[PDB]
Amino acid sequence: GTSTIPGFNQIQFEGFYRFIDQGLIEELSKFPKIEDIDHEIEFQLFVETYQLVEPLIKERDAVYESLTYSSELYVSAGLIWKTNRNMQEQRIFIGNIPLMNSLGTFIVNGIYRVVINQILQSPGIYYQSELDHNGISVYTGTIISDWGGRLELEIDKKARIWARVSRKQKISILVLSSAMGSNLREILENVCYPEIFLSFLTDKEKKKIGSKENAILEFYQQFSCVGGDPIFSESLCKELQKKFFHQRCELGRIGRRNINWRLNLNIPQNNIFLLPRDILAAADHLIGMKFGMGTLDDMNHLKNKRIRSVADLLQDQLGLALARLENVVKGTIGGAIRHKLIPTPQNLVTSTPLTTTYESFFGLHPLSQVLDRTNPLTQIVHGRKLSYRDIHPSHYGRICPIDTSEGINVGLIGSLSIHARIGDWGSLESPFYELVEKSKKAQIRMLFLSPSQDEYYMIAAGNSLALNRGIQEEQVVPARYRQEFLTIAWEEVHLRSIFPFQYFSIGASLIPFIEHNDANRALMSSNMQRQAVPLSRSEKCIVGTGLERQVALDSGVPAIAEHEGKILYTDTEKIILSGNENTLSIPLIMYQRSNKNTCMHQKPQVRRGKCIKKGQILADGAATVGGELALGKNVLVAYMPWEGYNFEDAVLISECLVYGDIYTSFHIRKYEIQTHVTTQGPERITKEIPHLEGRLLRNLDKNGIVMLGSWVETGDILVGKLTPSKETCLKLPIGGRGRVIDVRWVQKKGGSSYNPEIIRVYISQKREIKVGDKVAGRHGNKGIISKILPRQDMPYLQDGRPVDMVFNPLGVPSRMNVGQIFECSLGLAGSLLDRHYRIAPFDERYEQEASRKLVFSELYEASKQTANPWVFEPEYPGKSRIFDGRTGDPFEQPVIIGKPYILKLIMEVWALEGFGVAHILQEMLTPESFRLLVRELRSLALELNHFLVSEKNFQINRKEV
Amino acid sequence: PDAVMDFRGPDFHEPTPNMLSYLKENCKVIS
Amino acid sequence: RGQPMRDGHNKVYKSFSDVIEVIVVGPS
Amino acid sequence: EIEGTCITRAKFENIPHDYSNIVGIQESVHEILMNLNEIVLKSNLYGTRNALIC
Amino acid sequence: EILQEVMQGHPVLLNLGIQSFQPILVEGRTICLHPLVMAVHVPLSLEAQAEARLLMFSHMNLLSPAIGDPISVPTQDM
Amino acid sequence: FVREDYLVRKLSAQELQDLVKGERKVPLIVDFYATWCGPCILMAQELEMLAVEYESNAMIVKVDTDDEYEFARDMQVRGLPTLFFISPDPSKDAIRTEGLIPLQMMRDIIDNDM
Repeated sequence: GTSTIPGFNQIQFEGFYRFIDQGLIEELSKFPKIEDIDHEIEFQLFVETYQLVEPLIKERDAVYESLTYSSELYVSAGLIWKTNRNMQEQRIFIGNIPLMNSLGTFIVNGIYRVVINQILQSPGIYYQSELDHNGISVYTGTIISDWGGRLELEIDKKARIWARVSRKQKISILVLSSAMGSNLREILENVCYPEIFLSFLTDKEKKKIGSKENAILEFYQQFSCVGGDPIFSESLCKELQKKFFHQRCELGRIGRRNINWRLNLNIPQNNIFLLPRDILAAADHLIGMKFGMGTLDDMNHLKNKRIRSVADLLQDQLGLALARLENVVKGTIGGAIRHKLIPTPQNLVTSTPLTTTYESFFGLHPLSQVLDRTNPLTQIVHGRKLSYRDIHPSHYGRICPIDTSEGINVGLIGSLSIHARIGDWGSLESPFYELVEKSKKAQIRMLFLSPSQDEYYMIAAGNSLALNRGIQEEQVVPARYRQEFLTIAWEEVHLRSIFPFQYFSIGASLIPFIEHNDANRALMSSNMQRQAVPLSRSEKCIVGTGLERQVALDSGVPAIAEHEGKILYTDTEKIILSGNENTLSIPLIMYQRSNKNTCMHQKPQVRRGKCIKKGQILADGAATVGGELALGKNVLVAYMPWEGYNFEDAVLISECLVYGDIYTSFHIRKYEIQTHVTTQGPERITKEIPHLEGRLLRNLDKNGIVMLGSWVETGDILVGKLTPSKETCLKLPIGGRGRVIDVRWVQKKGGSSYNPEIIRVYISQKREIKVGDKVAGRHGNKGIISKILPRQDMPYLQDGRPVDMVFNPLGVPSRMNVGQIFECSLGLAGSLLDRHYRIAPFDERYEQEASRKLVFSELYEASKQTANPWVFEPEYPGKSRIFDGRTGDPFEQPVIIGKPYILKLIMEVWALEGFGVAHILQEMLTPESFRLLVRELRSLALELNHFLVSEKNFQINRKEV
Repeated sequence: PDAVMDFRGPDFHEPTPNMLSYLKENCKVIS
Repeated sequence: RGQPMRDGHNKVYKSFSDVIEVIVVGPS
Repeated sequence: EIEGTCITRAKFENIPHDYSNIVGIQESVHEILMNLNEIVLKSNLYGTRNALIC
Repeated sequence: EILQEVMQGHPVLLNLGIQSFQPILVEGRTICLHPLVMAVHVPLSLEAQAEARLLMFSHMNLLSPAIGDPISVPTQDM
Repeated sequence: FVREDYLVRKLSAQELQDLVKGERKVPLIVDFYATWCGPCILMAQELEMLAVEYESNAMIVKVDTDDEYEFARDMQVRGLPTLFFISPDPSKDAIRTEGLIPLQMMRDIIDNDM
């Protein structure tokens, strides 16, 4: 990450390595030794001989059989029976630990899962000051533990300091301090304001403070709010310690560091627990804070936050799982003792505490998410998400300012920047280039800065292409310093931001000419690129940013050589590579369904006799050409209104996109069924289904499952099933026509007399582009196809070629996304010149109007080289007169034409009352709504009777409600 | 337009090892 | 009353008081 | 308004579906159909004709 | 053929967020709306059909109730 | 378990001494480079590909001029990048090339002159 863009999955990869390399020991060493009531039998774990066994199955097997890709944790355990003094040691099998793929994904019950990163408040001390109802400043200081425990302090109106443990519980400072062993004498001496502390000492409080034991009882009375006088006992402290001090006063290493630096204390970094002086120091600054000495904390600063990655969560689950196993053995140890049997260390340990703790974490934890496999981009960006609304200056280079969610979570789910990295205290770090003085070695000038260090460096993003009669060091550039912007000389600059993609996420970094787009359209563009369907034929963009190749490499979608050598054999199914007397066979994915019913398919990118290095590409996956992400197509486009068929975001297209198969995609839908044992018997699969026409059963085989390669339609039975008999067959739903490409059938090998039978049918649909489909560029220009015209009806160019799509030009000025205009012109030049362009964003740093110069010069070269003068018109560059296909007359004004990259994507009652349509409203409401209301009111001993009084004879009728 | 990206070029990070083979190589998983 | 009754899965019981309280353009 | 002539369908002998593979052919069944689709023919007459690859 | 017959003269409600239109059968799979405008309701009773045709149609509601301004003024490309 | 990412070995002058004095059967190709020289980045990728092509039929090594400056000068290195093609036949004289030569030109020297 110092001189290249890091691997996009690096954060997941390092985190899992830390969990295996160090995380296991920290939790396996917290497992208590288990001793019985009589202390006769003692069980212990020899942690130094812990082992991990490679999975017996392969990753593709764990998906085919819906199993879990996992490793076996083995430890040696000793069991001493003092009745016989025999120490028996065996290799105990604690359970399974799910393993992570190189792409940062887990396979749990066959489902690809990704653990996303959480951002949380870091432990430490934070000095706030909130205004009361009268506008009087009140200063508050809160201590946060490693568990999130909050020990709040405050200054009240009478200056009495209270330890607010909850909204209703208040504890005086002196009582809490004395319960921890601090006598009244030292507290006064070591605080800057002893006269303040003595001023609140009531006579009743002094007698209790005088002894440590009585202060503990006083603290318990206030903390528990229980009427009465408790009696000191060892059990009371144990209950008090877990409820309060185990949850709230265990700072940890990060909290101790933050407590020390914030409060200016020289306390060793090894002390992870709260000290009486730390509480006392918080009291001192709180007073000095009220009187103008210092600054208040900013809770939204990233230096006050910390990131919890897959290492933190997987280590918590192991710690939670080891607490269960201890009580599992405690229950089993008592049972063996009650039966006077010698228990084998094995029978004392069952695997479920470790296996079921992880299946339940992956299935239920909100940070464990099913991997989005719509396209290669969705796979790579899912693992870089950050879950918690405003942009903060500390975010720059760490959290993308654009990529956020749309709706109600906006600003609470963000993305990590491309060059970001997680540091040694859960902090996000970003790399900057250091400008060092003359006399220093300075081997590597690229350094990673945490958010705390960022404020105190002068960071410039300008360049040094400016000279006057003076000297270069005196030229001024915009820089960031202390969370603001200045203009300083170059000689005062400490650091330079030099990486082109430093400040943005992956999605924003795929938008060419992004600096010409309003920042709101760049957010909508990131979302649309995540909805792009892989096409049956793939094609590289003419114009890109250059990040497309990195996405292809990190997604895992292509096949990359794990070994150097030469290619000997390629076909549709495999590629054989041999190097250094070692031959490897690499299978190729074919027509495999993804999470969102998209089609994955690999095609070889190498031939026989071609030499390969390790890490080079072998095959192209879906939406990938030549090692580049390829989410769309380059098509001929004109920007003009066309008879209202492109009104607003509507898009008019040519029939050639349909019969050319330009935007045709494959969609594989999986239909499933299971057998269950009802009270009347087991469900059966058979072709012989009574009372059904033979036409529907024509696709079934002898066992009652649809044949391979059949052409099924809506209503056609896929699996014949009988429920003891009533028909419960797997019928194809509406809109599911297609071809059966794979049938799967297996019985789950369980311990019961009946093993459930599971059938899966995979049906492939080839979907061409249609009216109602949605398309989009990369600049937040999204459209819906409203009309498909024959090619002779389309507007056509001065070379006679009709255009493929017609976009509304009125969509650009309102949306302020000028970048699509640059891209379309440059795309046309590239196609005529047989060129592709990969342009890093913010090219204006070189010179004014850099994009205009690049686009116009390339347009002119395309016009000159191909003798196509309409391509570059000196009178109006980028635009040309085009012709109406219906009439042959030219359109009056010149029109921008180009070849952009286009992707294909995956009160009412009041209004009726305002119209006075009483009978329509009655129909749309219909009574069961009111009859059910009466019964619910009856449950509360209320009766609601509806009476009609006749206007004729005044007789009252009780309606039947 | 028909270029094949060379993933061992100077602008690319070092090849990502297989996670299992990496764990076995560093002697944290036993066959 | 204060802290409401909760079940074993840390869920507060609901009483009766809680119970009662695509388009395409056509220009022609 | 100008007419042309080309292959309208293909029948395979021992193929389950058009997305399978054949032992001995580098290309897949689906790739064969695309190669058949790009074959340019000429004829002045109308009617469904049949041709053969053996 | 029957569907075309019974649809004629039978308005439907589309949800000025909710209005009444006379439906016509179109080719394709999408609902087609005129440029100056998903739940579809079919009035059943003759009382409801009268209200839809005579009160909720898009030509007796040309003025907005707020100040009396026209509702369907041409915009954008028009 | 994990294949190494780089085939070309970096040798000291002393190590290269024993390799040339000792008995050799395959052609020996020696690359002089420096990490600060821009063209050496391009040459490093060509020699890695040449190592894959010639698995055991050639031996490709490299020497850093920052570490073995005196040795490079005595070998008549006039600049970078410089390649030496040393035959297994002790009577034949070595071939010194200068500049970013094409991969095919390296193959012709190895096949026809080594």
